Amino acid sequence: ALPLDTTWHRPGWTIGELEAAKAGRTISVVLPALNEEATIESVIDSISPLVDGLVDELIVLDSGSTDDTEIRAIASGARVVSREQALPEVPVRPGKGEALWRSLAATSGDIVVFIDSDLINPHPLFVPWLVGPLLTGEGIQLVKSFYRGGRVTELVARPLLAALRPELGCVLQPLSGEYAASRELLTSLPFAPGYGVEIGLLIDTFDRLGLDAIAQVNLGVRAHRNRPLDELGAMSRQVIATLLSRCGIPDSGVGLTQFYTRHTWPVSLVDRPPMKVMR
Amino acid sequence: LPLDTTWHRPGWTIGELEAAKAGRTISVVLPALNEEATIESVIDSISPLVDGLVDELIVLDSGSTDDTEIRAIASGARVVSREQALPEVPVRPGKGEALWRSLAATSGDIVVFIDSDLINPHPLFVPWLVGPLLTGEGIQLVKSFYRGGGRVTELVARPLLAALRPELGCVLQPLSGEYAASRELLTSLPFAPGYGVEIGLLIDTFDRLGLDAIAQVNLGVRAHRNRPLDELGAMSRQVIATLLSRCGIPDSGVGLTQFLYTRHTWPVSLVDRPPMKVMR
Repeated sequence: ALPLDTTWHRPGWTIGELEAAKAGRTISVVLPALNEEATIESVIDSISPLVDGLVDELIVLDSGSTDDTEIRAIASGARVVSREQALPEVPVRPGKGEALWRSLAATSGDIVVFIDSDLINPHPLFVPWLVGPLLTGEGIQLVKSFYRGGRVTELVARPLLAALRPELGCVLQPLSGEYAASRELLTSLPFAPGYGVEIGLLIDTFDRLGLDAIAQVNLGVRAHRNRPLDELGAMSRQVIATLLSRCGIPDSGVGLTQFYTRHTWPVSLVDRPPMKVMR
Repeated sequence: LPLDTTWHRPGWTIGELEAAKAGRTISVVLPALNEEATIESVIDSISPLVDGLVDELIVLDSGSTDDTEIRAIASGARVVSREQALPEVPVRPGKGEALWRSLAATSGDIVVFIDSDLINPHPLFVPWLVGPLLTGEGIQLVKSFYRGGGRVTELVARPLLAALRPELGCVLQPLSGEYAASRELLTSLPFAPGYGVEIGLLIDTFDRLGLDAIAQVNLGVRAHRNRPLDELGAMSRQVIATLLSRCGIPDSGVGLTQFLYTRHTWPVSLVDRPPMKVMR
């Protein structure tokens, strides 16, 4: 009923069937983490039984955590890669997008899966449900997830998409941190800084390959640490900055100011280049 | 701040303000669509100013189907429907439409707008707003700020303004439903449809008169009917549409679609009403 390949109910494929359809292709799973000690262990544990089987590689991309994120991740048997270790030749910039970009240099899988580490009790079939359309179907190179309340999603991302890219209006969770894509697509696209990375990869994939290369899959219900409104303001600002860039609209580059005292949050207009150029 | 900003409770008294009017009249307009639960409290906070500082107080009924009108009448307020405000012109849906038509239903040199979904508003709202207009000079538009917490404001309006109109970054509540302005300014500006009217009047006033003509005043704390996220999504879409329009950016005109799992599409409008002057 939608111009977008959409799996509404729990996918039929089994872990056995999916591993067969791989056909020589490898699968890397990346968990981006910045101070996520309370939830990181549950996330890793839900994925690690797939290692050496369906999943060939599982790493945690530590974005400079100061809490017990690393030591707990190690204690769960996961390989922990810092931003520095992922790409030592290049100095580190702040932001989520930076970590996700660098993670491409720390993995070698033909298919890369991204899962947020702030998930509260994630289902162990998340990764299989994501690589589904990539392994079975053809033409698909990007699989987004949807669930369930996403204030930035429902008030900023989706209304802005409706205004400037109405073709992507059928995407339920454009800012979803849970998605999978081929290395071919990811290393060919630029990576938006900060929280712009999700909405940036979506629009850029659409512009390059059209809706036919994009699929979305239901993962049920999601629970995560709900953030204070001020953090969401900065997050929203970066989403707007990235989205405007992809639509040929000049952004002021001026960070969002909040007041009763004044503080200004950083915003970045600088994308990282496609990972291919770092060959 | 480069914007005339009153941070603490204004010093003026009802007596002083009423004096500084100098022949000028003041109209207060309450736009209302199904607000029976809160309309009475709002009117009551203003009605003691009637025949004094406030010369005119009307409720602009935007087609309410509940007991909004009868409760408003029982509170001594004049109730004007969209049809009655301007009978020559057929009625369009939306808040902006009502606010536009209200200019034809009032005769004050200064027009004050107050949302009727306020939960127990302070009775000094109207005096605190007409302050900079009556005493100071150069000011023709006074916005309010206060204290959820303005989810559409903090996630959509203010970040979008920072991106496309950073000069207006000093406005704390650009989507504030509580503001006052001169009839000259209001009748000279176009009116954005739906919930776009607030952000539209701000940017249009800025473009025409600059920051010097705009002031903002602290009103303390505000409480109003908290709406479901789906309504705010549609609200955000209209705010975006209006804001993009004022920045020379083509809007798709496609309404926001939501999947709650069935599909429903909310209306969006790119059609402004012309300045009220053209209806002279």
